[PDB]
Amino acid sequence: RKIVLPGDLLSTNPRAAGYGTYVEGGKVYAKIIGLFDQTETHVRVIPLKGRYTPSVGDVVIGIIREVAANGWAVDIYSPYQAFLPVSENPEMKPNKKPNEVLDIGDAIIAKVLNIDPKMKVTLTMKDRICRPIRFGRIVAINPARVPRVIGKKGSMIKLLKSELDVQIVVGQNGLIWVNGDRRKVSIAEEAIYLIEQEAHTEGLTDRVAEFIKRRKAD
Amino acid sequence: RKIVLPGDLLSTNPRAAGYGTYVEGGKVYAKIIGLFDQTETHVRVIPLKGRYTPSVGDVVIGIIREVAANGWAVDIYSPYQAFLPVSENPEMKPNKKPNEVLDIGDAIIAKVLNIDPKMKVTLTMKDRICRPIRFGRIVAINPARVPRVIGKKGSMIKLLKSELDVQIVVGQNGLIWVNGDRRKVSIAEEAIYLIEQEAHTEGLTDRVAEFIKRRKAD
Amino acid sequence: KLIVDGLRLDGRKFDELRPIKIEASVLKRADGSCYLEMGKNKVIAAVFGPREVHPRHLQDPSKAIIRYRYNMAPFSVEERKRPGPDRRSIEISKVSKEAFEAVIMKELFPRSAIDIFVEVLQADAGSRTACLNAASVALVDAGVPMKGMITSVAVGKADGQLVLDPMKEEDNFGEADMPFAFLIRNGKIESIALLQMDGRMTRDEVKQAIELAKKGALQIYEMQREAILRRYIEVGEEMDEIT
Amino acid sequence: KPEKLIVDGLRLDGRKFDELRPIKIEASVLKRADGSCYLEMGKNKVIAAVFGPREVHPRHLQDPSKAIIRYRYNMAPFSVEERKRPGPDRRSIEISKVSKEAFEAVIMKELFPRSAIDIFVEVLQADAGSRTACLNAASVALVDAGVPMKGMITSVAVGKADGQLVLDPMKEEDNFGEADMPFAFLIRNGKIESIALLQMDGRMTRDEVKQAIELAKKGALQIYEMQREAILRRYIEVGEEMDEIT
Amino acid sequence: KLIVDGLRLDGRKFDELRPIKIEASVLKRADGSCYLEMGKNKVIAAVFGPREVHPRHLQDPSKAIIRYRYNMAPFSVEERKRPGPDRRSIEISKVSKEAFEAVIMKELFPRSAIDIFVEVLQADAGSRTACLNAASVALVDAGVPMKGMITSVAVGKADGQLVLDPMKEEDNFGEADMPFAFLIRNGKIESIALLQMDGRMTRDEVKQAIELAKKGALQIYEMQREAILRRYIEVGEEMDEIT
Amino acid sequence: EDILVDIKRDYVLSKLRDNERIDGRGFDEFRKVEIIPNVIEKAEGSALVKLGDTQVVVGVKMQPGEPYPDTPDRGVIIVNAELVPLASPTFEPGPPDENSIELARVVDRGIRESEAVDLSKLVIEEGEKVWIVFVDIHALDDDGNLLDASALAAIAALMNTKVPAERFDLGEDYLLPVRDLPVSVTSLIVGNKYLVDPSREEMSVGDTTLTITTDKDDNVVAMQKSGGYLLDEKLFDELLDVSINCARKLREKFK
Amino acid sequence: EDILVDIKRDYVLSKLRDNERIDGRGFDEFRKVEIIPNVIEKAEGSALVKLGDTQVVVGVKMQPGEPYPDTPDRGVIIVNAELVPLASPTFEPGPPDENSIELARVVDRGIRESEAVDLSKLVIEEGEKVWIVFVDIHALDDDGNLLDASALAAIAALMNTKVPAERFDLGEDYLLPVRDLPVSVTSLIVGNKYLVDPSREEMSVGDTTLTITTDKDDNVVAMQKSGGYLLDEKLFDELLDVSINCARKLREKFKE
Amino acid sequence: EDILVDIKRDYVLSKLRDNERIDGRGFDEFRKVEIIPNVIEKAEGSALVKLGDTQVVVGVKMQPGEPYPDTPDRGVIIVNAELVPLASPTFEPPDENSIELARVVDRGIRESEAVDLSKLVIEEGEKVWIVFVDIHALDDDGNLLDASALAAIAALMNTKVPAERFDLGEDYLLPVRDLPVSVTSLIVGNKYLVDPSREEMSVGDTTLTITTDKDDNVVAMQKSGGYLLDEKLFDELLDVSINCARKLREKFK
Repeated sequence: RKIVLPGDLLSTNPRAAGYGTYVEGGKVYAKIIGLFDQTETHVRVIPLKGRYTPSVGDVVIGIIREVAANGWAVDIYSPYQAFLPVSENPEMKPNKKPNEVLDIGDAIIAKVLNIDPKMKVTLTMKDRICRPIRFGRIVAINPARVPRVIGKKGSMIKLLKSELDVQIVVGQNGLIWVNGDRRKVSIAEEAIYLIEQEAHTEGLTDRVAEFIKRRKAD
Repeated sequence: RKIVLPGDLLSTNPRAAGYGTYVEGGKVYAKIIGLFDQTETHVRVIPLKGRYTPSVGDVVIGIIREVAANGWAVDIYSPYQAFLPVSENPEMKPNKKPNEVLDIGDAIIAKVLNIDPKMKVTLTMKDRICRPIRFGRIVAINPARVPRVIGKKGSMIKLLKSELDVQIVVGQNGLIWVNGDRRKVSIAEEAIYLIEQEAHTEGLTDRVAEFIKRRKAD
Repeated sequence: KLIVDGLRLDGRKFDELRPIKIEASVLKRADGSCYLEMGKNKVIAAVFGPREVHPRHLQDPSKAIIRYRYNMAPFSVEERKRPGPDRRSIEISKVSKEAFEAVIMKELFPRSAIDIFVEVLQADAGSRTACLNAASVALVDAGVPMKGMITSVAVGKADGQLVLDPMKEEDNFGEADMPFAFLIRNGKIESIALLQMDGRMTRDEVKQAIELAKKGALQIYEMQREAILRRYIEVGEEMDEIT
Repeated sequence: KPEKLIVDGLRLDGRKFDELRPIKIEASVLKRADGSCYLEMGKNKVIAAVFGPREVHPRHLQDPSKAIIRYRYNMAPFSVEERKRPGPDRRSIEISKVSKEAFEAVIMKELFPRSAIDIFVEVLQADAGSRTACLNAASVALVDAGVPMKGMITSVAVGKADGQLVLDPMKEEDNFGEADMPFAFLIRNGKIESIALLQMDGRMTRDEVKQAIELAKKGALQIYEMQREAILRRYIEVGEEMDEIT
Repeated sequence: KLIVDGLRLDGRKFDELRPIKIEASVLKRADGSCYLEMGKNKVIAAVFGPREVHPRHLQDPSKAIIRYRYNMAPFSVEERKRPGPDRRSIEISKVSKEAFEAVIMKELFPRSAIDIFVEVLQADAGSRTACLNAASVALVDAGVPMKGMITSVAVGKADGQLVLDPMKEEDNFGEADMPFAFLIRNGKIESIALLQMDGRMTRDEVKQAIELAKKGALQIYEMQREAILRRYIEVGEEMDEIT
Repeated sequence: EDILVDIKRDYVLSKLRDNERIDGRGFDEFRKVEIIPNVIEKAEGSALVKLGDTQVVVGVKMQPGEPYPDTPDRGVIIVNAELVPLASPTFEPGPPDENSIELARVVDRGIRESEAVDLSKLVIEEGEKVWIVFVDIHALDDDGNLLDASALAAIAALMNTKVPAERFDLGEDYLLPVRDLPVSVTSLIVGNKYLVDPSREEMSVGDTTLTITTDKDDNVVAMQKSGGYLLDEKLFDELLDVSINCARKLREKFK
Repeated sequence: EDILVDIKRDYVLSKLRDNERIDGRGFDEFRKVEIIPNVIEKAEGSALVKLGDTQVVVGVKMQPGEPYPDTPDRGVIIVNAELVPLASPTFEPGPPDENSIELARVVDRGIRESEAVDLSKLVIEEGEKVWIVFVDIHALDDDGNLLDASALAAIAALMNTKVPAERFDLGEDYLLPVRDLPVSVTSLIVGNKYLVDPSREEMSVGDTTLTITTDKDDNVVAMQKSGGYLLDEKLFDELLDVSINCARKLREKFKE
Repeated sequence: EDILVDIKRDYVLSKLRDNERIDGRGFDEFRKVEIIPNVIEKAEGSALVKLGDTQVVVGVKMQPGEPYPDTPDRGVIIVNAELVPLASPTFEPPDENSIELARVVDRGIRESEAVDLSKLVIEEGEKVWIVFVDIHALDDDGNLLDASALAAIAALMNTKVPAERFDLGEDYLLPVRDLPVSVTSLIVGNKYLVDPSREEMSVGDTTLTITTDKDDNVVAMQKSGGYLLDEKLFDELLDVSINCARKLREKFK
């Protein structure tokens, strides 16, 4: 699968155009560096770098920035602002005041519900994986490095979830949540940071297992 | 009772640390200049200087600064901000709006209901003494000078109230409300200010008597 | 005499660029970066992707604002320069800022800012031009949406003959200096993003200059591609494997 | 220009190696400030003012979890032999920075969120150590202003003249010595608790540095009783008034 | 000698103004404007009606704030002037601004700002005075509410004798210069809005100076009325026809 | 932020689609020009120019001074501009902005690159004294295209400058010898269309322009593209010639 | 203290209605004045003056320099003020305000227009070296009327200045030749009433003042109206005389 | 970023508690150092220094000029820094920090007398050599101070006096007699982290710098940040610092 650069003519039919591309004069062009992704239904460009641009359905871990009676302003770690409406947090029973369920500084994992034209992002917690982070730990790594900690078919997180018997929810924005035996949760942190700095991803899956190995020793 | 300075050792038992002190290394030290009061419940330091720092139960005189539905924002003249909710103003009725009860400029007399972790002070007017001021006059003295104006065991304001047949309410923040017959209020006013500037206070109460007379005669 | 027997001082032909070297992703704390050498020019560009513009009054509600800063190190000139902007620095920053405003897809980031910092460590003729080429690579390197790439070079005029990428002696004694910047899409010159000119030229020499310029721009364009791809072959493969 | 700064065991101004210069301290001298102090240290004449926790206004510098501390050292144009152009200079800004940090380590800013404590110190007449003198003054003003502090801050410098370490150096020892090292400690119940300020310029050995600290610690305690006396003396009356009322 | 044979250098008597020419409304993009010539002074005033003050912290919640700026073009003096404000421009701006603060009903426009700009294209003695008279007309032309008109003129003291509207020679070699500005309603001096004095005067000379100044002010006042009325005949008629 | 811009912007774009300018003039026609020299008697040189309802004054001041350490054989010309807040409600009161600085640089490039003033002819002492020419541009009314109005005004002011020799006891006064006549033509570029000599209202569309400066023999001597937009090479080819033709017509007013 | 000013502003106004002043002084009497020379030994001249509870320090420094190409037969006097944050919470900790500039200028006009220093006696070398006198004002406590307090400190400091000739090898040190005593009298104007030497609390009514400076022979050498208000010509006529008188009593203090 | 630095901050603190650094370094070891001279041919002297991923370039420009009235027999050395916004989005387009960074560098060079200024005189009270040392941050990943100090002395050592250019004779090396080296440590409680990284710094800007000369004498010291320094810790870090400087001093042989 070939690499393309902004300005590169990708396709001749604009109705197939998706992420990372743009249309002008009946032609489709790439607007970001990345892998060319063309199928029968679409023509896209898979990103390699940049900051987190959210898309409908993404799981994300956020920090409540501001409180309101209609909801909360949540920080996604992206140039796009987000807000969780009171109507979308099932843990808040009517009689409760918004500042009794979630307050400034608290952590939560939600889902990208909707992205309006003005670029606002509406968050929701009405889902299985979603939940308030009352306990555990948070890890933050570059978003462009997220697909690497998850790996091919989830092979990386699996190694981590399994080999350390810890709970892990990787947010697309680069914020990750880990829970379990404190001794084991720390090893997870260490390994995720190594994976993030890793300059050469040759047999990274194997080196990580060898790290969690020696690391479990002490 | 001697004067202690910040950093002075007051007690070895930290279960006794009271107002104006702090615990470090399992010991109690004074943090402000003041009178060391030794009792058998606390090891406090009565302050002698500084800006006003409210405490639950204080009767303070504030001024309306901002208007809203949830309540009123009031300046009590201190580094701590204060708010008067609608839920705590007896005169408040569901009929008319809050705007028609108190405007961005009125003077009230209230009690400090609660001061939370963020140093946000919550006021209340649901008290026998509380009432919106719309009569008399307001005098303002330095808060560190209010214990002199009240005098020993209330000695002082009792002397003022009686010899001048005047109504007086000393706020802790330093704002005092005086009411009565124009001419008598003016003399009480004058006396309070002169009491605030007094250089030597040994025999101040009798001296204020000869003043209440000389001004009541001539 | 600048031109002697079809040759310029440095020794090259009228239609030849000076030696160029380009390197992407060289700074760790920047969202995007590029080191670039264009003759005796040594420049380094960094970019800090769509971020929160804190001085709230300069916050656009419908698109991102673009800030570009051109700056010379006090040691990049023959004679030590006092640090700080000058009227020249401010004008270069402005025209460069506009070159990317025309190419960046600012509508994608309301209330945010994209700051572009460019420093010339050692100067010679065309640093302005060296810097634009480095900024373009740095912007791609940070992953900010653009309509295409921006390539820049200048045309001069010595002994009455148009020359590509003029050197110092040529800019100091020639009859004209004309820096250009083009938007390039899929190996073709689309339109111009920057055009400035000081000198004395005929209507006919200006058109020729655009042609000479376009020829040099495409050459630099292939070096920009090679620099980027070279630097990205590995992550591309990794992503391809994972995805 | 000077030869032999330490002649016959004595310095040019006549004192021994371990003695401070004459000192005068006055608390509560300004009316408009929340706290203030007048302090003389040698030819030094400095004045400190403190503006109690006040509401910081440009809400972009306002910290939401604690008070921010501001300190500004400034020399009056007439404080030095040659008239000094009014305005901050690189060294003024640095002294102000190092001094601010010195108090951030002692003031309990956690008690005044969104507020600011401004400390302004002006040197009306300069001599060596004007920077140490200001801190000593600043400490008293803060106390006098009622701001909560872990303890008191006392400062003094140690110089090195003709191989000899000297307390509170004078202009000559500073302008022709081999080292100048200003210190500042947090003192509690008459005990040097820890270091708050430390800077050195010159040439010293690992062994001389350690000797400077002990030299500095002795002078510091001396200056610390002068700070107490100045304070107590000033407050004896009001203290008694409060004990009679309270 | 300054005053020889009862007459002054420029040839006028002690109680006479220099030539004056006023033109109301001369700027198209201003809210109000005025071109004023007083002696060798060529100054122009522009006012920008109650607008929103933007650096939000300067915004006064119960009334309009007034901002005045006196400025001299670098080519208005004998020796080219380095552009920008100096200490006396700052004081002239402050004092002039206080004069209008006492006449404009700024209480009608809370949170708003009324900006008055005055530029001296050619400077002579009394420019301070010329600008005030110009600004006063621009304020009326801008349609902002006022208690009345403000008129200004200065009184110098040459050879121990008081003179109205001193010229440069009298300012540079006299014994005193005293600028005034009064509020004038129905052709009557109501009170003083600006007062400043430099020199050496006797308690009686001061008292007479006020008298001399009031005389010149009414004269300048009628010129201010002529200028404005002349200019408004047309729109006035237009409006009288519609209404 | 907005006042009447979008409404006026929508209107200007609306009529553009019909290939008309709101004032009805052609895409290659300037507004009426008035050049009035000698207006600031206290200046060595001076001129006021009216380009439509747009107005600007330029003052030329001269005083001997020392030359730069690289051109002792050359006099000095310093051009600066003040887009005073009195010219328009948008002009901020303070130091020069990016716009003030850029308008001055262009005015400065056409005079210098066309060598309208022989700087070698302004030396008094090889490496000690030479004449210093200050060209100060002062905006009075901004109704569009202050740049061109300034360029015309600047050169008109130089052409009427009188060297103050006698004032410095350096000889007898004389006219600044001007050998060329730079003129600049600024156009607003809206898409694939251009508008010569844009107005304040037309500018509501955006600050996207192209300025070309010519000398008396019709040679290009200075060019400057401004604003964040893309310039079609074919529009440039057309505007270049149109610009050279417009500069030629304007150069006639100086007769 | 948005209203805290209004609280005492009301008191001041309250008693103004009854035609009395807050601390009991008369509408034409200054608070107790105190002048103290030689407080900054390192300076060539200085003086500290306490006016009521207000305090100011002025220091004078001299050094030879080049004269103004226009006045090669005279010395140079420069006046500057630093209304430093030290004096009050309203004093912004930055460069010269619009108020420091005006204060220094008034003080400068009084000294310059009354010819208090014989500048012609400070020439060292016609057109080359001349003495340059720096007068720097420094507020310490702002309790109202820093201006008058400053004017007094300024001459008091000049009267204690010693030309430092020895230091610059130009001979023996000597008294700076002072030949007059400028004195300023500031009054707070409220409606048709004036308060001479207003205090910080009285200033609460507004910043509407009038300043008059006189010389030793009682002539007016400088006047400044400040604040945005209209001045009644009558009040001004009465005030003019009251100020000249007050100025004379203060000038007495200079006979030591 | 408040939390993002808080997240990492908590990570660093969390590991400090267990007595370990996040990159496995010992509490007294510097990251890898690379010193490359002559990177700016147009300068009289220059040096690029890499301390881990931290990068800095120092340029030395020399030219004749008039000396300080109080010292007509000594050349002049002026040090300045540009902690430009590249490689640290916290830098804004001089900081209160650039000043202190340049100041510390300056002090080391001046106190150790690394440059015999007396030998740069050209004419007693007129012409003297002015040496401009300009620091330029390229990539900030912690401790730009120590990296800048290494780059500064290195550039001076590669400095070549441009005598010919100014017709004052043959060119020659700048006289350098000493080797200032500073060592900065992060201080958290009663623990110290020598040569802190951008991440470790997230804990707070509370440091302590010490500079020594070739003979191991202390020539400058600078305590920074709002914290309290324990005397025992200071007495231990004193020796630790002098030892680290000595090892780094070996990279110059």
